Amino acid sequence: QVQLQESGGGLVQPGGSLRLSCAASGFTFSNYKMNWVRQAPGKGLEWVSDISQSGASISYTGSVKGRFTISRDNAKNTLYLQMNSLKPEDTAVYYCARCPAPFTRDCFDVTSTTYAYRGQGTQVTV
Amino acid sequence: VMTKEEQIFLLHRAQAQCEKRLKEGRPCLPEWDHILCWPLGAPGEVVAVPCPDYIYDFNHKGHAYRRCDRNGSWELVPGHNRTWANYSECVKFLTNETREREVFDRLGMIYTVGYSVSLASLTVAVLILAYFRRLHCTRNYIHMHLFLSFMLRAVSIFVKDAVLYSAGYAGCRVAVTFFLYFLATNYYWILVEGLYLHSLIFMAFFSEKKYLWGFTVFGWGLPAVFVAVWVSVRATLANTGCWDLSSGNKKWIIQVPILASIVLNFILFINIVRVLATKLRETTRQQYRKLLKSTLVLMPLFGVHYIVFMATPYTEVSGTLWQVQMHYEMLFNSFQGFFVAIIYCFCNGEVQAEIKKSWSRWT
Amino acid sequence: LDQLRQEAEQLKNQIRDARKACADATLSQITNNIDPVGRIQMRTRRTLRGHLAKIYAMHWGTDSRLLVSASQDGKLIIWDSYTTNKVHAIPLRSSWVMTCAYAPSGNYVACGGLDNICSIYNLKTREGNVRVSRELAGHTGYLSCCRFLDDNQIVTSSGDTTCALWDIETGQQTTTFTGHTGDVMSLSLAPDTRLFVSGACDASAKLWDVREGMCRQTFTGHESDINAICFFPNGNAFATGSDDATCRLFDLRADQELMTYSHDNIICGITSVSFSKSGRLLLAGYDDFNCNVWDALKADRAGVLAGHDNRVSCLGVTDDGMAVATGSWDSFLKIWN
Amino acid sequence: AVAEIQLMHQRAKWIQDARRRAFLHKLIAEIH
Amino acid sequence: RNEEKAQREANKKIEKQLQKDKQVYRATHRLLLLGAGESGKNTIVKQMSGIFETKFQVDKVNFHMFDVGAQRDERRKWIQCFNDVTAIIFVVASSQTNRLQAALKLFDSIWNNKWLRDTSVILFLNKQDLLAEKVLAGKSKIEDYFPEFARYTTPEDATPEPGEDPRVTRAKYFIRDEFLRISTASGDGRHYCYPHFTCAVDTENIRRVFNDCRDIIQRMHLRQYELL
Amino acid sequence: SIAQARKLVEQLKMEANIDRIKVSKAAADLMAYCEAHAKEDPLLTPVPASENPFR
Repeated sequence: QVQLQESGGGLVQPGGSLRLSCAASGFTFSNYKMNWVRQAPGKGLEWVSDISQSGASISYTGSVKGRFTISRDNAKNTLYLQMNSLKPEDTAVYYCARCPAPFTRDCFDVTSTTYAYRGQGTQVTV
Repeated sequence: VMTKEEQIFLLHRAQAQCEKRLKEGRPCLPEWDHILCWPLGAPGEVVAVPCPDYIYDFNHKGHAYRRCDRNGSWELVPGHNRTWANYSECVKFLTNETREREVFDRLGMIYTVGYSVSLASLTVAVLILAYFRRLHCTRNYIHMHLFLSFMLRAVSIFVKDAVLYSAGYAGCRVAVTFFLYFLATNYYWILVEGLYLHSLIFMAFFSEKKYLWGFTVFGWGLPAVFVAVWVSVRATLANTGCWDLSSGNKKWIIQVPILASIVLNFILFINIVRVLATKLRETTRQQYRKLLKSTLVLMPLFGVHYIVFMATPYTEVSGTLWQVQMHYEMLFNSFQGFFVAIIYCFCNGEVQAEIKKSWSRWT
Repeated sequence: LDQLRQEAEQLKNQIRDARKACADATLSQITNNIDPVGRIQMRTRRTLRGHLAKIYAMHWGTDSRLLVSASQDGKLIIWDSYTTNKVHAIPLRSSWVMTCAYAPSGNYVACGGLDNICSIYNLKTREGNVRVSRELAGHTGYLSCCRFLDDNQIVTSSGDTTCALWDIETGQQTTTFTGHTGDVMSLSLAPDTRLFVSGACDASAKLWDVREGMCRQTFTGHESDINAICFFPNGNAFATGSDDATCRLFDLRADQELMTYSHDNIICGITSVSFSKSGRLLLAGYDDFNCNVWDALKADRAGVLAGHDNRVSCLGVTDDGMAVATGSWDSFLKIWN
Repeated sequence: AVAEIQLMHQRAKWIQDARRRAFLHKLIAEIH
Repeated sequence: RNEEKAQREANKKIEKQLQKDKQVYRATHRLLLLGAGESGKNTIVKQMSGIFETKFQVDKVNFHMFDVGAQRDERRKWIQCFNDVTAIIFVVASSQTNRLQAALKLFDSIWNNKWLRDTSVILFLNKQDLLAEKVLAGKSKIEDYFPEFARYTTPEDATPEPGEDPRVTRAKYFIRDEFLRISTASGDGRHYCYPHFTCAVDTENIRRVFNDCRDIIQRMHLRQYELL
Repeated sequence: SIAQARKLVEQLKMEANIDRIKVSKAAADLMAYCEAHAKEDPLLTPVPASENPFR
């Protein structure tokens, strides 16, 4: 069963630092492009960042460019978001969202309301 | 052309005139020698007569010489009854001229090799196109018709060579007519390919039913139409010997519509390249390289090289312009079918994929 | 909600442990004694031409002679596969047909898709041509599959993550099956038509008992969206094809994956699966335009039904097992023997 | 002009001329 | 043989009907219409079931648009139905915390989808007037959703609209350059992107599609001739 | 969301309450079915063209 467990989120003072860790299980982590998305209070699921299968390709949403660094440890089957310079508007539930199909550059539907290959989310309050 | 048979008529006319003249210290009596009529010879002196005008090849400004004795009898060659003669002045324009025969043989050989290579490549190409049902498409249907037109042109030129250069009966005339008709079909199918691509581009969305049958008719029947018109006019006004020999402006009846195709095709060809650049402009040195490659692969289908020597009139064969024209054309036209087979069948990515998958499955 | 999440996690661990205890070995480790089938040199015997767009679906007849095929040009065409003759041609109100079914009695066909509507067309009309006999509306997601249980009772699966069992005469949903979180892409009726397995885009295949409408089991193990599902002919097992480029045979009575059919060079998603009549061969249509016949017991690829010019979108094995029919996005349905 | 049709009209306007000139050469050789 | 004769008669009638239908099918261009609800997609639908078919025509050319409503936002499956459409009209909701970035991700997914990799995408930046109103009032604050917009400059090839503020032109061409950054990256000429600047009530919306459709068709023909 | 979680928990409890047989029994049943029905499967073993309707 495809499971994505986020951890490490918690209360952080504004301008602080934090590290969200996504433990993946039930699938070959290396074959899948990975994403971080966030549900802000009262807003839809905004997409934060994505990283390719091998980690060679990385992209961020504008609001976190340079602030956050996404990374993936294929050996440990895990994903990381190192979060820095956190402003209060970063308070959200962070979901570690897997792309649906392996080996594919497209990453359809990770921001959908009830996407399946998405983690339970970890709260980050700033 | 003043043929030898007609010359024979002029020779007999001159002989009859000389005989009439004959019937009309001692001078030689006038005589006829199947070449010239000689007047009363001077006793013991050489008599010179200007070269005959009725001979098409003699230098009319020269003078042939005969020798008369003092007894009134023309000098005979020693050891023979042959009458002494000297026509070396009239033969100035004459020459064995083996170089012109060599040029016509070289042209024949080069376009024979080119058309044979084209025929082989196009047989392979058309077998590939017809065998694979994936390839069956209006583009490939017109390609198969074009390939068949090239086949017919090549094989009919071979038939013309065998029947005609190895006899003014219907066997020669039908071969010449087949040559002309199949050549016209090849030119008009080049034009039909140009028109079809121009319709796929400019005619924003294409109605296949209204044009595909129309294109096939334009590519096969119309070359039959004006070739039949030329045949009718030839049998009406000339109907002479092999129809190898041109009959004046009647030849245009086939030349004008074929050339009229090339112009139109050229008008299309650049008008398509102008589009290609535009497309490449809408998607640099790389874009110019791609445009150049597309133009290079597009010339053989459109027969652009024809426009190099369309406007040349029937020039004299002993000329540098005629020689370069014939060499260039007997090369490029003969290899045009081979180029089309290589580019649009052998180099076609769809056909390459078809061949690869078929070979893999067969193995 | 946190208490329910914790309880669900504990139940998931318990189910995983139960499955692990029941499975210390896979299918291959038990089937060492079965004879390998070797290379299946299956070949095309008929090619059904006439579809304009990508056949998205096809279904055989119970007579194993007539077959219905659905093209997304908006055509439901019945082919006499023996004589390649088209038996009926049915234009569709919605051109985007993603599924078609042929009634076991043969009197009716069904088709549906992005219109959400399961249109039941009658074949044996008194008028002499096929009319829109019934429309089953009520799905709010695209209709991905539909299968007749009989002339009056039909089970359908939709993109709304729900399946629906309809009484055709009244047009009302006899039963609603819910529990999938992803787009339900296909379903397969059991031979007794009492159970049916539906795979969704949540990488989980759920087995339902039709009479009461509860999800009996939720077999998991697939990594991505399940696009194809079919019962093993005994009805006590089924198979699924997924976008993870792996097919998986699941036992109904073992509640877990029985075997996985995959190869390293296969990095394309299975789009269609169907067992042979004996179940020894699992035919799976792949996106790489090829179909692979997997020896379902040794899990090795028994053969390749290459020949399709585009994505294989559908497969169907005749009820008598004589011939396979594979449709594809190339607009062509190849019959294989 | 059309290259192949001209080369045919020229190989024929010629072979004729060369054949009548061969006849003329025969006449000269027999007489002169 | 009598049954075979009757079957062949029915089959020939069906085949002639299908040949008749093929002429209509080829003459009509299926177009997908995609985008979020706030993108103004329904407004363009009005200007021109789980799918809303719209048959319209430009210069006697039939287009068959399919506005995909009443479908779940998980697009990854039914989107595959639209690989053979002439074009995907992707309407973006420029002016979800960051709706524009969601549109960019969706466009990227469409562009790099293995089935839509041969499907052209027309792109409509629908909210040009509202984007102008929000940028000039400072309410859009696109610069924080996109820090690179704090260094972006209006390109030399850009043609400002008559009376358009330079900030509006800079914003719209930044959006276009973001989408073209997505499209040109691994584009490979197999399919083409056609960004456009449009309003909700623009009557040009059909022509900008139709011309692009024509262009797409033309380019497809060239791809069939290996000219591109 | 509370109702959805409740339904998921109920479904998981129902799935946990089902009986499961040993997977070796599953393999035995499937191989028995295949060995019993192989001869009536022309797909695995092609019947002669007289029997095959696609001759």
